Amino acid sequence: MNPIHDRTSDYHKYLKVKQGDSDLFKLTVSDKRYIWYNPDPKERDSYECGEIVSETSDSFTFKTVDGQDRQVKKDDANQRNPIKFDGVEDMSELSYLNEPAVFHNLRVRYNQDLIYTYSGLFLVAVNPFKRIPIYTQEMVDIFKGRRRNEVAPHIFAISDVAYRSMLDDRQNQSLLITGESGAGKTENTKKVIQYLASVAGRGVLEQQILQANPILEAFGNAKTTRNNNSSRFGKFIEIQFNSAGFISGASIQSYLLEKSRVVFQSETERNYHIFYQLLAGATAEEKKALHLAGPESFNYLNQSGCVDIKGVSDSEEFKITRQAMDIVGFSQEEQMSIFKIIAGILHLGNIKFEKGAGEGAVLKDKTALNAASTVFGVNPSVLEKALMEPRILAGRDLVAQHLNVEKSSSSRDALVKALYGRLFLWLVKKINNVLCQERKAYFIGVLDIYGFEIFKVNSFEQLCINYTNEKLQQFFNHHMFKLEQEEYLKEKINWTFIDFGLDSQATIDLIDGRQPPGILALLDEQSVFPNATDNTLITKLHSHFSKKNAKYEEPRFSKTEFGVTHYAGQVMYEIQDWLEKNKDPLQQDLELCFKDSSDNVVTKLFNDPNIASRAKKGANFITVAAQYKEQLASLMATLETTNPHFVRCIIPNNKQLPAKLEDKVVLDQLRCNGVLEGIRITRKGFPNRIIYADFVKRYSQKATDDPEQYRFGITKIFFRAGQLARIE
Ligand SMILES: Nc1ncnc2c1ncn2[C@@H]1O[C@H](COP(=O)(O)OP(=O)(O)O)[C@@H](O)[C@H]1O
Ligand code: ALF
Ligand SMILES: [Mg+2]
Repeated sequence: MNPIHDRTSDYHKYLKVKQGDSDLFKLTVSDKRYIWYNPDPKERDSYECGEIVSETSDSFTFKTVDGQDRQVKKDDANQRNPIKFDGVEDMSELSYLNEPAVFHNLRVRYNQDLIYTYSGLFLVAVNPFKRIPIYTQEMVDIFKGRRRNEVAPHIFAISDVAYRSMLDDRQNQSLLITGESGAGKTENTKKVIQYLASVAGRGVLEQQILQANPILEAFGNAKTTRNNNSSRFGKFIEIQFNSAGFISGASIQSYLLEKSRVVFQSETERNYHIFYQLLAGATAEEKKALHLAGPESFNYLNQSGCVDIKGVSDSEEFKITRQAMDIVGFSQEEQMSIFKIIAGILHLGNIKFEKGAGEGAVLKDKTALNAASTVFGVNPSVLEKALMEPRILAGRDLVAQHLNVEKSSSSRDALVKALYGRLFLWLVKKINNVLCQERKAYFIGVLDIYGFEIFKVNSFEQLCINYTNEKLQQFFNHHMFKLEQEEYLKEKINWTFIDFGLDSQATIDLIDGRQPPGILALLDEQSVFPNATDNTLITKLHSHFSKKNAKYEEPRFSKTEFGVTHYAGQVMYEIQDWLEKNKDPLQQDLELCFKDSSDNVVTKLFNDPNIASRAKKGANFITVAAQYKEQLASLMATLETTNPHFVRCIIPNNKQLPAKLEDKVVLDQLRCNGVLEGIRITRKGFPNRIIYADFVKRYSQKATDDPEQYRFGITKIFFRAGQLARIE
């Protein structure tokens, strides 16, 4: 029996709306009409259902939950849909498209663990915060080759539509998964990869593609206050296919990892998972060979007050990480080298600098220094000198500095952040060498960026993340509304322009603009000015934007913060350390020390120019900001060469709890994502069009010729959704 028609199947049980009863049938055939209204006009996102009891030519009168009757103009009313629509799979079918109506449909589905719903052309996914059995091999097989309208909403379905569009159109595709922090982007990405690896698979390669993930999550993910498994790097995964449509390989591009987390974490957060995995899961012999102990013994692990995550065993995860490294093909010596570096970082963090006779720092106890040097394979006298007495040029003269305690500690931190960041890039490079083995014919690119985030303290890391999220929202705006309406004009189909009111360009320009200069440009200029400080930097930003740019705020309550109004809301950024973060300095004497390491992995991190070298920009090294803007611009150029498919992940609440939809939290996301606007253009517009000549040869204007479902353009014929798909 076909699972899609069998009401006893797990497909029906977990992906279809449950059968209503006799009492529901009664309510469903009622002739009564209802409206969504706010009991408290100050709380615009809390709605109740009232019965419409009478009407005039221009008004409705309705009963409230408590009793009393209210009036409202017909043009301001948010009418409730007939309840036969509750649970509908595609919301472009609703008679009434308004905020509480769309939220209500998502709610009915979520209450019975139906997390996926279409909104016209894109998918909406609401995080369940629990396991639902809809990703087994048996589920994969059901979606295989099925068209969107033949099956229920699912991440698998949209993945298959991209795959078929790649085969039938011979063009590259992309799956763009949006969402604020913890919304479900990474979990959904994993399912897209799973599906494509199965439906287009032949083996070992497909397993290696899958086992790349645990390695990268171990080194690249950490507990933040918004997500227990937060991705602290962005990633674009290119799944590559041959001309026949079989998987031929994969390539991973990463985006700027949060190196600062290695040396500092806020209260309740954790460092990267890998540190806890090694300390919990190391063999008693490894622990002696690496001079390890428990987390509480290390400064880099004992400052947050949190060393574990509910429902996670770090010892079990370490076993998974190691099994992944084997399948991928990291040798046993390479693995030991990797953990020697992790262990050395921890030891470096334990070095305690103290004031000496004068202002220069000294090191009284050498225990931590010696254990680090042992595992890294470097000379401890050289390391010590490089940390506290690094040599620089003054003119052309060579002068030994003697750093104070604060500067010595900061330099040790820079070493640690460089070690960890370069290791991460090396891991990605090694994975890519294994997974990518053939020139591709086509690709489906899967984008999993770090999600929009706000904390008590927001720094340069959060500005880079949030800018990226704004750029991705504008790409949605561009393809859904802007490019769409421009086609209707060029083709004179008597289309009337609509302003959908979604435009992130002003904010994007405030951040990355070149003339006049934006925030990143002024940061770069200050970064190479020898007399610049964090105070001259914030003064410059206020001078250029305060009361001049509508997306900027100089706050009256602080002298070290500035505010940017993003699509997802206003964020206040603290300027402390931005110059040093943008320059990303590392004493050369530290690099010279580690170049002489006996370890074969440590030596590649400091001698491979693709990992250890930095591009020049005239007389200065390229800034972090300039490098990042360039990487992102290149991503966006690549996406513009694909046919994009969108998944909008929505977080239900801010507590990481299941079965708890919070009205204001969800509605804020639907508004700023442009979900309703996306539905309206899908209904009022003409998604399908093809040159008349190419239409006659497959399915000129006389030849080609229900009148409503098409319109004749200057060079193409335009169909609404419903017609062009239903004639082939
Ligand atoms: N479809 C899902 N099924 C089960 N758990 C999910 C699902 N999607 C999100 N998660 C839960 O939410 C958490 C955070 O989601 P994640 O995809 O890591 O966020 P981001 O959007 O920041 O990558 C996951 O670790 C998991 O606990
Ligand atoms: F925590 Al995320 F994208 F992994 F916001
Ligand atoms: Mg993630």
